[PDB]
Formats: sequence, C-alpha cells, structure tokens
Amino acid sequence: IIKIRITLTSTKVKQLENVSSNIVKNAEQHNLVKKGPVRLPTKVLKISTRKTPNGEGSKTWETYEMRIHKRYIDLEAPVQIVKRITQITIEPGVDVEVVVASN
Amino acid sequence: AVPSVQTFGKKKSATAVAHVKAGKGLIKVNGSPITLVEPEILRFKVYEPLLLVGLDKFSNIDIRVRVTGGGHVSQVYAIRQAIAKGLVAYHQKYVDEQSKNELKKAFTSYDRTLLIADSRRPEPKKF
Amino acid sequence: TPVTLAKVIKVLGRTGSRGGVTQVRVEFLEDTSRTIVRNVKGPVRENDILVLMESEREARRLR
Amino acid sequence: SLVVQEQGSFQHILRLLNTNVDGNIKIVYALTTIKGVGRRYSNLVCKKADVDLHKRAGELTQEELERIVQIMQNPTHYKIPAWFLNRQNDITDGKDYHTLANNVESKLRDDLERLKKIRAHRGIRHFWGLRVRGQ
Amino acid sequence: FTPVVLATPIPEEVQQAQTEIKLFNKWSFEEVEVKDASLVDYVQVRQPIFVAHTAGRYANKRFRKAQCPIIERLTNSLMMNGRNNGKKLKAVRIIKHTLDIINVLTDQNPIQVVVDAITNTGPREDTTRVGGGGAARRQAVDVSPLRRVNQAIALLTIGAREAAFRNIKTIAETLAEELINAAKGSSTSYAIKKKDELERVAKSNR
Amino acid sequence: QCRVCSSHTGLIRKYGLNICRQCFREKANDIGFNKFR
Amino acid sequence: LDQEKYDRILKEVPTYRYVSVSVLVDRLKIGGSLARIALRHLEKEGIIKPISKHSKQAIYTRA
Amino acid sequence: PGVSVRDVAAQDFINAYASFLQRQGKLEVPGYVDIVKTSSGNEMPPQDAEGWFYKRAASVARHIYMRKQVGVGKLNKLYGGAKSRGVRPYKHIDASGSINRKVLQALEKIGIVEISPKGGRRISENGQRDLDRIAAQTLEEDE
RNA sequence: AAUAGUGGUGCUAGCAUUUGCUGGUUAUCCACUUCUUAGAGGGACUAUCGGUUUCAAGCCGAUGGAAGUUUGAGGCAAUAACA
RNA sequence: UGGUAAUCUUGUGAAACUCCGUCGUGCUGGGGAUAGAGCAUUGUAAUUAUUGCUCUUCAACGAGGAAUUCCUAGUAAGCGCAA
Repeated sequence: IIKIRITLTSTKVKQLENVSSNIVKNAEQHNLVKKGPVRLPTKVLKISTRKTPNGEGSKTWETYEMRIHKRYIDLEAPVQIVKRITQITIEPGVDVEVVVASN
Repeated sequence: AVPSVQTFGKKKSATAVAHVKAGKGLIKVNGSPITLVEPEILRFKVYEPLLLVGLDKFSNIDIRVRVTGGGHVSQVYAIRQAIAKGLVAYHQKYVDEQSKNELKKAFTSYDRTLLIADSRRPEPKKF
Repeated sequence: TPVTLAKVIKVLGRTGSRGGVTQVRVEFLEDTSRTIVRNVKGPVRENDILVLMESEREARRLR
Repeated sequence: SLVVQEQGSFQHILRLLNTNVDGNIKIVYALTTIKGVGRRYSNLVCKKADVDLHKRAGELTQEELERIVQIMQNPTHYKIPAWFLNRQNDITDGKDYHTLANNVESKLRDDLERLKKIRAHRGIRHFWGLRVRGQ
Repeated sequence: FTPVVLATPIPEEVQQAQTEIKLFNKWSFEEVEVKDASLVDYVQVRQPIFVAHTAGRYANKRFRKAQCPIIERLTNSLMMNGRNNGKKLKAVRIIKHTLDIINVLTDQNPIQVVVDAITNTGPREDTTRVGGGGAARRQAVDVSPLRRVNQAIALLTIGAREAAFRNIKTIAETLAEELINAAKGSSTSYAIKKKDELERVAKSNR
Repeated sequence: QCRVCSSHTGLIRKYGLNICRQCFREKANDIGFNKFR
Repeated sequence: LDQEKYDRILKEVPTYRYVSVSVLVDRLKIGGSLARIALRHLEKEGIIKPISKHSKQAIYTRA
Repeated sequence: PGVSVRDVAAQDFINAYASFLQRQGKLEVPGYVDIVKTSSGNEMPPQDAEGWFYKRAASVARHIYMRKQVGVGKLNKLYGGAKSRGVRPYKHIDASGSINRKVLQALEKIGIVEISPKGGRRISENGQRDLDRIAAQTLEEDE
C-alpha cells in the first residue's frame, strides 16, 4: 500500500516495449494509480582505435558503439498485488529493479 | 481568459521561446527592454519585424521572450524568428485571414528567413 | 572614345588549353545585323552587355 | 585637455648611476632602461614615488631623482614584500637585496665560478654546461 | 509623423522617416545612377538594407551570386589573411565608419561615390592567362560582365591593406581617400594605377 | 598486465575492462560493441 | 617647447576640411597622446562639429 | 513609471554608481592594493590606480542581482581574459581569490549581501530596499 | 514527464508607485505539454509548369516546399609476389 | 559537503569577438627564445632544470631563394580546451 518505483535499463529495444506494456497491462486490470513510463535520454559508449595489429601503413581509425536505453515507472499498489507480478515478467538481457523510496 | 500563444525560433542550435499576451505592449528580451542588446551594430536587425508594418497593432499585446544556447551572434537571429512569426498567431486564432496575409506577404517579400529558419547544420571531420 | 556596345545571342562552347575562354555569338546593338563571334573570358549567359574595342580583328576559333 | 607650455628644461641625458635616459617618455618606462628593473618591478616604485604617472624628464623635481634610488637602496624599508625581489636568501649571507643596472654582473660570475671550477656547495655536475657547451 | 507610444518607452528617432519609405538609418535608395550599360542588370539590388549583414545562400549556383547587395560584397572581401577570417562584426564597424567620412568630404551622396567608382575599374580589355604552348604569348580576348564586376571591386580593396599597413593612419582613413580617388579618373591611387597598365599592355597584346 | 598477443602497452584502461587492443578487435563483438558509423 | 603647441593649432585649426589624428601627426614631435589631447582640448573649444566617435576613432570636422 | 535593475545601461550604470561610492569611502581597502593584480594571467596592475577597487566591488553586486546565489568559485571563473603561456598555446583564465574573499565580506558591513541557507551569499531586503533605491537614484542620470 | 519545463493559486520581498513591472521557494496546491526527451507513425518522388535533345535516357530554368549538389555525412562488400 | 547518476560537480559563465580607456610607430610598451636568485605541490625517489606560480633578464626575429601542400558551402580558415 506504498508508493513504489521501478527501473529497467536494457539494451534490446524490441525487448523493452513488451515488458513495459505488460507492466502497465496488469496494473490497469487492477486499476492502480500510476504515472506513465518516462523514457530517459539514452547513453552511447565509444572507443577509437586504429585498425592495424602492427604499425606499418596508412592512418585512419575505427569507432565502436554500444547503446544503453533506460526508462522507469512510478507506481502505488498493495504489496500482495505487486510482489507476484514482478516475478512473471522475466526475459534474458533485461534488468528489473524495485524502489519503494517514500522519504 | 487572455488571448495567449507560444512560438519559437531557432538558428544553429539556439532557441528562443516566446510568450504572447495582451496589454499596453511590452517587448521583453529575457527580462529587459529590446533597445538594449549588446552587439550594438546588430541593434537594428531586431527592429526589422517591428519596422515593417508600422507601430500600430501593439496597444493590445504583450511579448515576453527568453533564449538559450548559441553564441552572441545567433541569438540576434533567433529572437526575430520567433517574434515575427509570433504576431501571426493572433491573426490565425483571433483576427481574420485578410489581416494575416497582408503582413505575411510583407515579411516574405523582404526576408524569407524571417519566417522559415535556415537548414545549414555542421559536419563531421576526418571521419 | 570608340565604344563597341555588344549583346550576346548564342553560346557555343569553351576552347583553350584549359577551356578558360569561351566562344559565343554576339550582336552589335547599334547595327542589329552584325553576326560575329567573340572570345569572351568569364561566366557567360544570354542577354549581356559587352564593352569592346577592336570591332573587327578577332580570332574566329582557337586551338 | 589643455595647453601647458613649459620652457624646455628637458634632459636627453640623465645621471642615475651611469644611466642616461631619453626622458621624453613615461617615467615608469624611463627606469626600465636600466638593468635589473623592469616594468613588473618599476611599476610600484613610481606609485611609491607619489607623482603624476604621465610626465617626461622636463618637469621632474630635483629631489625625486634622489628619492627614487633612496627607495631603491632601502627596499624593505617602505613595505616591499619578499616576493618582490630578485636576490633572495643568499648562499653567502642569507639576506635579501635587489640589484641596480651595473651590478647584475656582480653576484653573477663569482656565484657561477664556484659552480664552474671549485665543485661548490651544489655545483659538481652543474659543472660543464656554462663551461663546455655554453661557456 | 504621429509618434505613437507603447508600454515600452520607444525612442522617436528610430520611427521618424524609418516608418516612412526611407529605409537605411542615414541614407536611402532613391538615388539610382546608371553609367555603364553592363551594370544595368544586377549590381544595384533594388532591395532595402539596414545593417548590411545577412546569411546569403548564393554560393551554390553561380548566378544567385549576383543578387547579393554591393555593400554586403565589399565587407566580405575584408577578410584578408590569417587574422581576420571571420571577423565580420569588425568589418561592418569599419564600413559604417567610412560613409560618414565620405560625405563630410565635400560631396552629396556617400553610396554614390563607390557605384561610379566601379564603372572605371571594370577593365574593358584583358590579357589571357595562357602562355601559348611554349611561345609564352598573349592573344585576343575580352571579359564577361559578371566576371568584370568581380575583379573590379577586389583590386580596390587589396590596396588599402598596405596603404594602412605599419603607418599611423587607420583603415577608414584609407578607404576614404581611395574611393574618391577611384570615383574620378585620376590614376593616382594604387586601386587605379595597376588596372590601367594591365589595359595598356592589352592595347599592345594580339 | 600483459594479457596475450605481444602487448603490455596500449591497454584500454577506460570502462574498467583492461584489454590489450590487439586482442580487442576480435573480442569486441561478444562484449556487445558493434560499429555503425 | 612653448610655441609649436601654440600657433599651428590655436590659430590654424579651421583651415582644413575635417579633423582626425592624421593631420596632427604631421610634425614628428606631436606624438600619440599629444595628438590625442589636441582634440581632447579642442572639443572643449567648440570648433569641433562632431559626427561620430568611439574608442578606436572619432569622426570630427570643424565649425 | 517604475523600473527594476534590469532596464538601465550596463557599463554606464556601474560608472555612475561607483563614483557615488567614490564619494562614500566606506570600504576596507587593504594595504596591498598597489601591488597585487587581479589574477595571474594578467601582466600588469591596472591603469586605474584607485577606482578599480570600486569597480569590481560594484559589478559583483550587479551580478548577484539577477542570480540566486554566488559563491567564490564562480567569479573566479568569470573575469575576462586569456592566460598567455609564452610560446605554448593559450588557456582560459582563472582569477585570484584573496582579492575577492574580502570584497565579498566588505559588503556585509553595509547591509547588502549575505549568506543564503542554500550555501551562497545573496542580497536580502537590506539591498532590496536600498540597492535598488540607489539604482533608482541612477534614474536621475538618465536625463 | 519532481531525475524536463513553462501556466496559475498562494505564503513573500521590492515596489515609480496607485492598477504595475521584476523577484519569492519545496511540497502553496492545481492545471498543462509549445519548447525537452524517447517510442509509434508520416512526409520527397526531382513534384508541377516552361525550354532543350533521335523528343529517347536525361540536362537546364522556373514557382511551391523543413528539405530539390546520390537531400547533407559515414558504415559495409576480395583480384593480387611487401615471407 | 554533494554526486553510482538527465538530479550533484555544471548553466561546465570557454576563447576569439564586444564597448570604455591607456598607448604612438621606433624592430618601443610588438616578440619572449637562453638564462640566475627563489615558494609550492607527486611519489621509494625529480640533480641532467618531471611539472607550476614569484622578480629579474628582453638576445634570433622587418612577410621568407629555388621549390612544394593531411584540409570542399555553414565548406576554407581562425577560436576551442572535453575524452
């Protein structure tokens, strides 16, 4: 019966809109109070490294990339409602977290 | 309530939001009157939307604009983008269209980039 | 001074070691029956005014 | 401003310890013509001199040419800090002094010649540089 | 003419004849003056101007190049070497500090003194820029008008730099005397006396 | 450390992975780095 | 050092067309601040009809 | 007919204000104002011999006007120059702190600017009824 | 959309004051998405007219248009003696 | 103190440029190249100056012979000071 907050920061964007849909699905079949999935600015990683094992040759480089997407939802529910549904929305590559911060 | 609308104008990643209200007529560039902008040579570039149609239609208005971003040169171009297109929202929500197009024709006869912002973004190098 | 007030009619082509000059067809305004070519250097188009001095001595073609 | 017309009385040659100054310039630029004193040093002493900061040689009071070396010869007497000096905490006496034009060469050779020949208090491999490659 | 007021206290002096069809803050564009028949087409862009600074898009087809204003063009040429590439704000300060020093030198129209000046300095003849295939010669040739105006303005500009290099006088003092020298046929300025000798040897070679 | 392929220099100290860059081009796939631009 | 800053300027001011720092340095004794203080004195004298002025330069003419 | 601080000149408004402060003389002016310059990056103590201490102290009040709070690190990273390094390329200036530490404390004695609970020194109703009121005294300089 | 922002209602300070223009901050509360961020889609095809050419592939102007230089920039693509 | 991260550093108040001044064309206040005196920090340890702030000293250097160029319209050039 406490306001909670869930985060999920994954790297397969197709496998994050199935999870964020079924989160808001079973909450709205029980019709709790909620606020929509707020989508944060994504983070990209990069490292320039030149493309030769030895050093003998012409010079330009590579650039590698890795994309991290992160979005989070706030929620309030009785604890018996939420403690079951957070255990049936598992999927590989996906991270789930629960925050009950009510300072 | 009061007739009120929002416009915005960009140049080279420099934004300029606008708030239009109705009143005696105050034109506020980020909390200051418009006659004090520090590139003193470019002071008349901001005067150009006002000095095209006459000083008439402004005893029923109120203008508050605020900017971010860009350098000391682009922000002069950014404010007159939102201001000039800010006047037409009155005349496209409240006042009729024959009053709209006569200044629409007056602006774009003189400056195509007073209504439509430029499209000349930068470019990556040695990649 | 002996002016030669001229008007280009037809463009023909560039010629030269680099094609830096262009041969056109030009007309004299004061005598509208003067078909003559001219080795004009520069960006050229229709309907231009051409100052000129030597009204007759001109190379009809170049290598 | 105005037109002030004085009767010349300007000295193309000065005499402040063998320093002959073309004094048709600013007086802080006049002192910089001597050695050991620059515009980072001469800046405050004319401000210590309490005069006009635009004058030429033809208008200077005659006591002040005595005064400027008097503040110079008594550096720490009239509020000069420790970070406003050339020669500081000496290896021979530990005291702190400044230098005029014709004696920067003093405390120079004798202080290098010990590092040049005697293999001195620090100079034993600082012993060939101003001797073999930069003598 | 009936100075209306707003909640902003607006000065009147920006509204007197500026709200009237006079446009530039000190001069106008009624003064239209044609000397050559070549300049009738494109140089005097009949449009208003206030500051002579805009983002022209003319550099992606060679004839939209013609439609930019003349006063905009001369300011563009002031970026000369590796110290003034991109100091456009410095340049317009120079130019608006030159029309004032033009009109106080016993004349009638400060924008007039340059539009007649380029009539003289558009070189009517030319050499060719070829050797000839070993025999490094110079043959019969003439100049296009849209090329003619380009080199016309530029040789006036470059003389002023060395005219103001390393001497006490300023840039605006040079551009004053140079253009009134260029206004008449005098050949006493370097802006003139290098285009003349080009045309004189062109009267030889051909 | 010297990891593998004749390298104790040019290590990638960033992001806390510490790989010799000769032996990064063949391992950058399965870490999940990929080139796109 | 009394007359050269007294007769060529206090009497022969209105002879020219306009006044800048160019005319005042025609004597090799009148230096930069000396030429600068000339107009700085003369603006009090009212002969200067000013046109425009900023920190790099002025545009001044006589009465 | 009533103005804020925001609708006056920028450079000129400081000049008329500090000249009034030049008539005041109520400043703890330390002894070493002759020697110590503004930063390390500048080359010389300024051509102003006296009024520069009035100059910086006026404008620091001018900058806390629009702002919420000012510490000391901010006006260090403020003061208009470029560090020369000689033959090596340039770098940005950073300003000295001792000449700013006391002149921020030199206005608490006259009821202008004081510590916010958020952690910076800001104006309160002491200046908000007086510093604007003497900015309203600059309106006489508008004519 | 308190991990972005404005729009009010307030507590609240200036205020020329007199209607007013600047402030005021946790929570004074409510209402908002234009600007912001990220998902889902849309939009440009050289469109439409005028020239030109074996009337063909196309190329030049034109007005519209956020955009008319492959729309701007990259990534990706195996025949070969550097033992 | 604050910050495991749009919340904190950080609006990363960057520089050129911008007004008001001082300066006056001389290799002068342009240009600081070798240097001696000093105070600091980092590690087990800085002499052969690891770097950094003081004051001094200001020495080649007046646009470059014959030759020859990683960089394409928000492009060439300046100006950054982020990993």
